[PDB]
Amino acid sequence: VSAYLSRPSPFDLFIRKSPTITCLVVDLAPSKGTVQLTWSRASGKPVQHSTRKEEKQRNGTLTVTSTLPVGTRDWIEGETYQCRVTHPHLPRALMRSTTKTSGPRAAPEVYAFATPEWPGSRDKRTLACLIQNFMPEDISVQWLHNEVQLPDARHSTTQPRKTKGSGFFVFSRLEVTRAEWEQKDEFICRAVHEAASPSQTVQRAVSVN
Amino acid sequence: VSAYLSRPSPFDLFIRKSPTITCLVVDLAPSKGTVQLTWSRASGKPVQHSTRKEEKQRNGTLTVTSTLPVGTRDWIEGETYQCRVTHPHLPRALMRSTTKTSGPRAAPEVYAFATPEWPGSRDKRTLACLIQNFMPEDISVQWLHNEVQLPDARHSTTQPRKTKGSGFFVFSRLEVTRAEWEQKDEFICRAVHEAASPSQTVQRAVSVN
Ligand SMILES: *[C@@H]1O[C@H](CO)[C@@H](O[C@@H]2O[C@H](CO)[C@@H](O[C@@H]3O[C@H](CO[C@H]4O[C@H](CO)[C@@H](O)[C@H](O)[C@@H]4O)[C@@H](O)[C@H](O[C@H]4O[C@H](CO)[C@@H](O)[C@H](O)[C@@H]4O)[C@@H]3O)[C@H](O)[C@H]2NC(C)=O)[C@H](O)[C@H]1NC(C)=O
Ligand SMILES: *[C@@H]1O[C@H](CO)[C@@H](O[C@@H]2O[C@H](CO)[C@@H](O[C@@H]3O[C@H](CO[C@H]4O[C@H](CO)[C@@H](O)[C@H](O)[C@@H]4O)[C@@H](O)[C@H](O[C@H]4O[C@H](CO)[C@@H](O)[C@H](O)[C@@H]4O)[C@@H]3O)[C@H](O)[C@H]2NC(C)=O)[C@H](O)[C@H]1NC(C)=O
Repeated sequence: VSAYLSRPSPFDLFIRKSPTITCLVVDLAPSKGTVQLTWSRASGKPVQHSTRKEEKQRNGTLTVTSTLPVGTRDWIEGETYQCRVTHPHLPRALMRSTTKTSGPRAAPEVYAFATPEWPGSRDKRTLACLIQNFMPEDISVQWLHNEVQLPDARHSTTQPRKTKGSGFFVFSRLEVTRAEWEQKDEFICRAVHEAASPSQTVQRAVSVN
Repeated sequence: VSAYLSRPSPFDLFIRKSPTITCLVVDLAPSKGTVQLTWSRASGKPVQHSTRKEEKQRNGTLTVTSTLPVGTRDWIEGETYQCRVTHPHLPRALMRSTTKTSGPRAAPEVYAFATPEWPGSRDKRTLACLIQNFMPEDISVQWLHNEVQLPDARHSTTQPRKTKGSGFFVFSRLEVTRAEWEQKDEFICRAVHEAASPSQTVQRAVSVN
């Protein structure tokens, strides 16, 4: 029986200003009892109503995830949120807590690229974004075009991996069509990160030329 | 407990022409008694002598691995190798099999990029490589300078993800130093793939400039 507690996405925190936290509970061998997920703050202030979802998996195990809406100001000013997990036939109560980092920070470096022509695909182009040397690993990536954010499904971002020096890197990939760049030849890759200043974002544009 | 069985890397398979497979056994509860890893083929032909290895991790976990060398021709022609795992404290043994993935083939497209100078850090640059539109997902990636292969610890390659089409993509990152590019400002990103004509390889060169 595992219990994980994740922090809000930077996008939800700093752009949409509606953060949430998710308490994920994985139970290898469940008795199908009533696992209770109670939320609480360190200050004693009340918590908003949380969503809950249970799902049986193919490998014979139940996952319970509860998502708790959190206040923007509250998180940014350093509130500690706790997920208490309880089950009748379980030795003790698992307790996971989360809060905004007070350890080392580093803004990300962003670099945007556009692939050259490849024989037999002159209408297609792949744009790629390197984002590196940032910490913590919490980061959100968006692609913009005509000053407008494209749907998330359009692009693909890799999992945060450690760099050799310090911090993390991720790559983001976005396929684009001739129509797009001929309409306007400028695509922005934007990273959202708490260590970034002054507004928690760092973005870079690239063109197909 | 959980067991994993990998396939041979394209490099070992096609370039060194001495492929091996590994049966990894992760034991979260190190109990007394020797764990058994027995090898076999689907055809029922003799397997070569394998290598057993044991080591305890920092998180109180035991890691036992057995590596079996396999034949080049044998693997390509579609042999299935098999690893039967037997722990002292378990009734039914765990079995894992591996074999050459079979589907349509596609050659990889390689693209290689160099970052511009980031404020402050002038004595180093990051090189990026995008390798996309290939299948199956198996692919080796290596960096070279002066026709000399750099150590694997120097670069970092992401796990193969699905593209919007029908192929897979992978990124690879390598930090270089001022002493290296001033000696010879050219770096090769080389990918080894089954469908990579003409000699199982595709590469592309890049410069810091
Ligand atoms: C039967 O099958 C189910 C799934 O079908 C298995 O359930 C999975 O269990 C694993 C671990 O037991 C879960 O993995 C954990 O995910 C956490 C959340 O992060 C993931 O999800 C977010 C967003 O969804 C992604 O952004 C992120 O990249 C991850 O993919 C991680 O936090 C967990 O730990 C990892 O991160 C921490 C740092 O916080 C590290 O310290 C850890 O080392 C580790 O890297 C972990 O990865 C997984 O989510 C479960 N899947 C589902 C669908 O719920 C059962 O375990 C399996 N049963 C058996 C017996 O095998
Ligand atoms: C205590 O700490 C140890 C490490 O010190 C942890 O051991 C690791 O456990 C995880 C989970 O089993 C292992 O991760 C698995 O890796 C497999 C592939 O191995 C890669 O890395 C090795 C390098 O040793 C390479 O040789 C290999 O080629 C790979 O690059 C994956 O196959 C496993 O599953 C993943 O892939 C499959 C696809 O087939 C997916 O289905 C899965 O979803 C998943 O993505 C898995 O990721 C890891 O290998 C172990 N490390 C070591 C050093 O042995 C213990 O787990 C940890 N204890 C606890 C309780 O967490």
